[PDB]
Amino acid sequence: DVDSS
Amino acid sequence: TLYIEQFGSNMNEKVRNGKLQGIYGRDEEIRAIIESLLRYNKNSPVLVGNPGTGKTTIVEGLVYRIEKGDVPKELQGYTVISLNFRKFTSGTSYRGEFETRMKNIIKELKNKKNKIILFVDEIHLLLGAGKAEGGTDAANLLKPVLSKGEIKLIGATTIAEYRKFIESCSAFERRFEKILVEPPSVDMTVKILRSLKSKYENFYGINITDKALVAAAKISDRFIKDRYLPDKAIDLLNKACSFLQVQLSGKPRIIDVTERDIERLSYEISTLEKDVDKVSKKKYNKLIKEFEEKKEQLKKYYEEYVITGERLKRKKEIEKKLNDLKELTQNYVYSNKEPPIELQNSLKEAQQKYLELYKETVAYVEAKTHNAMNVDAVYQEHVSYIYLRDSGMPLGSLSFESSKGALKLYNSLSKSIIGNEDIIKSLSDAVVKAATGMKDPEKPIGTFLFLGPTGVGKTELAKTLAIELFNSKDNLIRVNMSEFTEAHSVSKITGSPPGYVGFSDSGQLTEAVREKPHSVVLFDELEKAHADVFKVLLQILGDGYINDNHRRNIDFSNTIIIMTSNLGAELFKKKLFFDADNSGTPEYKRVMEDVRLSLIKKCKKVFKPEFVNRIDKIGVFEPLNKKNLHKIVALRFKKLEKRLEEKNIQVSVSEKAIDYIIDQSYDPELGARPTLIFIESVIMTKFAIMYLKKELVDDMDVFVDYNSKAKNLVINLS
Amino acid sequence: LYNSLSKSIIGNEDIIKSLSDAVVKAATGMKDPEKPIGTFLFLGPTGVGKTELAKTLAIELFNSKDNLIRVNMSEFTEAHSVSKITGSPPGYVGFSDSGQLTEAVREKPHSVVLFDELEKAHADVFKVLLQILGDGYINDNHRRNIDFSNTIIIMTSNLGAELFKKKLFFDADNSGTPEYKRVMEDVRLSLIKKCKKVFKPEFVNRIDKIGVFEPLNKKNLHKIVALRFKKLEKRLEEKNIQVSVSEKAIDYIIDQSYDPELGARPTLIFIESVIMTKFAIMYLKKELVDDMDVFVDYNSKAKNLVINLS
Amino acid sequence: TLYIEQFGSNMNEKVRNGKLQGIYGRDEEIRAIIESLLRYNKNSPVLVGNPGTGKTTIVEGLVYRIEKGDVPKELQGYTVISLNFRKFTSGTSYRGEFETRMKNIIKELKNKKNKIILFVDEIHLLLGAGKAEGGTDAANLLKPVLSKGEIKLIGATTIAEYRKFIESCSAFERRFEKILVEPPSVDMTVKILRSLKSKYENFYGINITDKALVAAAKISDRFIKDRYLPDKAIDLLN
Ligand SMILES: Nc1ncnc2c1ncn2[C@@H]1O[C@H](COP(=O)(O)OP(=O)(O)OP(O)(O)=S)[C@@H](O)[C@H]1O
Ligand SMILES: Nc1ncnc2c1ncn2[C@@H]1O[C@H](COP(=O)(O)OP(=O)(O)OP(O)(O)=S)[C@@H](O)[C@H]1O
Ligand SMILES: Nc1ncnc2c1ncn2[C@@H]1O[C@H](COP(=O)(O)OP(=O)(O)OP(O)(O)=S)[C@@H](O)[C@H]1O
Ligand SMILES: Nc1ncnc2c1ncn2[C@@H]1O[C@H](COP(=O)(O)OP(=O)(O)OP(O)(O)=S)[C@@H](O)[C@H]1O
Repeated sequence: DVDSS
Repeated sequence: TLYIEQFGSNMNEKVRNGKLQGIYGRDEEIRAIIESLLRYNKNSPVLVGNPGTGKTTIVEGLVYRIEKGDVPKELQGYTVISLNFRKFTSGTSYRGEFETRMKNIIKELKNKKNKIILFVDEIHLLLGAGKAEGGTDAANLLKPVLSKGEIKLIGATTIAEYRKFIESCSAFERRFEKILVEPPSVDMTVKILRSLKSKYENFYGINITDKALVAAAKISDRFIKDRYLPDKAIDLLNKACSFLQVQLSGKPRIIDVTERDIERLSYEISTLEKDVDKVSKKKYNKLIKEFEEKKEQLKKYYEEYVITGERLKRKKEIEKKLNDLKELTQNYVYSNKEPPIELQNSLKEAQQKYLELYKETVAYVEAKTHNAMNVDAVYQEHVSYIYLRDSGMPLGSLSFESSKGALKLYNSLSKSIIGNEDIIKSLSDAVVKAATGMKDPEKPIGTFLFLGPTGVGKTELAKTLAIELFNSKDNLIRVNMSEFTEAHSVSKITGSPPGYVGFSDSGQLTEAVREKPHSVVLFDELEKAHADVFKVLLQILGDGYINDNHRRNIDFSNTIIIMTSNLGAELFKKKLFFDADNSGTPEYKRVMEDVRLSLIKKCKKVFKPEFVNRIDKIGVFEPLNKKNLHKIVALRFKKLEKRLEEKNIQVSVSEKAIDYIIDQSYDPELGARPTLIFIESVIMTKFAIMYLKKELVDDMDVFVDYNSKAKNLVINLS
Repeated sequence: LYNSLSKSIIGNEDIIKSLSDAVVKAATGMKDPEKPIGTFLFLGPTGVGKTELAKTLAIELFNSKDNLIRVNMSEFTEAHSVSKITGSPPGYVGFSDSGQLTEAVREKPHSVVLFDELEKAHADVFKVLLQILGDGYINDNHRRNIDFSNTIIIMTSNLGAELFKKKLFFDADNSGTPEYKRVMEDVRLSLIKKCKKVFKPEFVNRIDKIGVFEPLNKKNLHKIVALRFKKLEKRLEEKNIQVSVSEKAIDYIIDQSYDPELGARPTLIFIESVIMTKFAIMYLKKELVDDMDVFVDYNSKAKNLVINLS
Repeated sequence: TLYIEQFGSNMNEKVRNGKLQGIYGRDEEIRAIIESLLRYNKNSPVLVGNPGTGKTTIVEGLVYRIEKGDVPKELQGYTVISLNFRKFTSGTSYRGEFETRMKNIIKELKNKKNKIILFVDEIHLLLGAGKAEGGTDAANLLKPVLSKGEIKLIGATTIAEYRKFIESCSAFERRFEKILVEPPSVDMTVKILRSLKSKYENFYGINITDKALVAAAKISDRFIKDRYLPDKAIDLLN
């Protein structure tokens, strides 16, 4: 789960 | 005056001027020359011996006994001349000139009124001299007249020069008598160094403790094999006295290194700051913190230079006044009184004040190990410093911080190596034998055997050890023992015997040990190796004295011998060890010790029983539990940051995300490898494919965390 | 020599009675003119003192450890390792020196020649060895004659140790009676019959005395441990730390780590890995003055303790 | 003005000319030579080590410290001479010329009023020089002197040349002192390459990013095993 946060 | 006197040099005049004053007694060797000089027939001894054993010092000592009269009177009054070839061969230009040079030399030596006994430095050079196209050799001219007794001659050659050059012309041999110069037998060499102390104390001005004199003998002789004894034992004091002059006439070494480095790190601040702000921000901010803290270390360093400077002068003040008033006040002891009041008032403080200043130095030497500031005394730590430098231990590990890092080894090993704590104590204690100096000589330190199933980290203990004990990957002299399946591959160890290809190089394993005598030697898999290779190593475990193609002794002292080998793949039970290891029981303690006793019995069958007793500690590594493997995976992510320093991508992981990596690929039958295959072939791909497509900027931190709901890993990017 | 060797090693007095008697021929000069003084062939289990008989002869007959010529036979397992002894024949690399062994014997013509691990060699090195034991007449590369007269030749090999009648005489012989001693003659004869089949029976013709070492008894090994502590100050003489040990603590070292099959190398490691390491880690932290009187004593409470005095 | 300057090239004139300008010296290495250059007997260190690991760099770094003055006050003003084996073979016209050639060299070395110190490029050589049919072994001409401290001398060879030739004599070897040069342990080589930017920037007009420098080292480290390290990182940058 790629999350840019 | 005489015709030979301008050739070479007159050795007798230099004794009169004091250039060659004094020799230690080698009286059985010296009187053997005097008797050979008094013989009826030949009167030409040759000092055959090893190159370092002082063959010329016998003759340099023999001239001192002539002029001072310690000879029988039949040899009284002769003068001794050396003959260098720098002056001897200058007249060989014209065709009939060198024989006239030889003719007048014989005409003076045959004279009895001309009392000269001749000396040459190395006779094997003299054979090939004066060989013109119409002219004979200088040795062949001497052969009819050296048999005649009137020409007195003394010479010295080394053994390897005497067997190659004199023995090629056997007729030239019989004119000469051997007198064997012998190696000086270490317990006599201690008396040689004590004889030479006042000569060094005048040239160097530095006090030399007798602790260093024994350390200049036993450490020099027993630990280094070439350059026979007095060329070793005198050499370290020749370096000990030279080492302290630079720290006294100049600054001490620590201040000298730090002042050069801060000037260099300030130059690197000029390189990074002018560049554009980027990835180099992290290294620039690293170097600014390094620049200040090393500069603040100076402020306590100069304090130590002044305080030990005050300690040195205050000891030097009492050596000028009361030390001389103790000794010179020896006059009128007989009746004008030697022990009344005030004669002892100052003698009383000479034991109180001087020994207190002495103990402040000795406590400072053990604290600041090899680089004590403002110390006029040579110590064992100074002699070991020179030994450790020329033997080749790298400059920032384990000996320059003497007796301080050996305690911190077991704490440092655990981070690098979590599991299997019992074997690591034995690796720590073996270095404790090394760092203290207390060990068996001619026995290699720490001949460990590492048994176990695959992937429990048997070679890890060894890869991390060279990084830990030496801070250098190159000191891990790994040899692939799995290469030695053939019986005839034994010659890769010791090399090829003479008369075969590759004799000029030595053995491929042994040539590295001459380069690196302080090294942790590997043997990767003794499980898969032929039994004839075991015959050769058998030597290296009981003694350090394995021999080469040239039979040069090799120092496997100060060499930790780690031997990983398997002896498994059956016999380590599939259901009583692999699957049951998670449940922490004392039932471990009758199953691990049970299976170990068969493994030592297995070494009696596959290896030899001579390995069973010579190996110091047969460690058997436990198969990996969850709690240890939870931190072994955590290590990989610490190692993953090192692969990503060039790209500035820090990687971090939550402990729940570690557990899902464990639960998908936990096989104790392998252990620690399929977890890394699950890391490097699955998790590492999106560390990789998210860079090709632009999901990873070069400054992005990653925090892997298990969702524990949606069941898939999440990648936290900032 | 017979009293000096018994103080230095606690070995079989039978081998020493033969070894010291061969040396008597050297001083009298009545000996074999072209045969070496006292050829031997030592045998026994691993770990017992087959080499240190030949090592203390450098210490007693010559008082010089370098005068021993320790030829490590284990590097001669390849068949073409003959050329280290006699050297390379002319026309090849390494013809300048006479050889790795023969240059050493010419340098010191009075030496105890040591062949550790005679078994671990190819049969070709055995062929040259028949010349050395029968005559001095080995020849060099340049055909220089050598004299192995005035040189004791001592070879040791590990053969036996499976034939040597295992645990019956290892584990059960804790005391030497005539009842146990009758086994050793029956094993020694089978060792000689084993020596015929591997070591090419004509070797037995040259060898003057085939000694066989017995495995170490607890009363036998008790004296050896006392010798190690006398040698323990020899590495501490530069540090001046005297280390005396009471006899009951020596009994605790033996009873915890006695392995009669291994020749009590585990007793020696148990010294170096336990009581020496505690001497070593106590020197790191500041508990040891360079002058400390040290007296190891066992307090009979399942604990050894190290008594220290300044 | 020296006779030896005709045959050995003078290292000391290069630092005054600016042929070498600032050396990243190895601080614990260079001072061992200075401690060997003052000695009661030997006075002859040799830099045993590796083909690409900076042997000259230490002695070029030594002259940079002598000419400016960082050495102790005894060694100040000493002249260092790099010998040229192309100029030793110019003699030997028929016979005896090389002994005139040798004796004039050693006489200036005996004078302490002369500040001269030899630097042999490779003592791998000197064994074949001057050996004619009547030859008398140029290296063995040095043997009666080197035991005394009359000749200050520095050497620098590889380990393979040290084993194949220097140990063959076994009496020529004992006067020299092995000063083991070590490969510079990557973290220092980044500090090397950052000290080499200012010369490389001006010689090319090309800026070098510091991210390429750690990339120039780390690709050179593991990925090429032979040709020891300072040859690799300097060339792959260059
Ligand atoms: N008994 C001794 N007394 C004083 N100095 C000694 C003694 N033995 C050795 N030396 C010193 O150690 C060196 C021994 O010199 P030598 O072995 O004769 O070497 P050499 O003079 O070059 O002749 P070579 O090289 O052996 S052929 C000299 O520097 C001596 O000062
Ligand atoms: N105790 C441990 N500490 C740190 N890393 C470990 C440990 N055990 C295993 N590893 C890791 O798992 C791998 C172990 O490699 P090794 O097992 O030493 O190679 P190897 O020793 O030849 O394996 P075997 O047992 O001979 S098949 C490496 O990736 C290590 O980083
Ligand atoms: N009879 C004995 N007298 C004195 N010391 C002994 C005796 N037997 C064994 N030792 C000691 O135990 C060790 C014996 O070393 P050695 O066995 O001679 O070496 P080695 O002979 O090559 O061994 P093997 O049998 O060939 S594996 C040394 O530490 C000796 O001091
Ligand atoms: N620490 C350093 N400081 C400055 N320059 C260096 C350093 N290390 C290496 N170099 C450079 O890299 C080159 C390496 O030189 P060396 O390794 O000494 O080769 P060499 O001078 O030809 O002697 P050889 O071939 O190794 S016997 C030199 O020309 C230096 O300019």
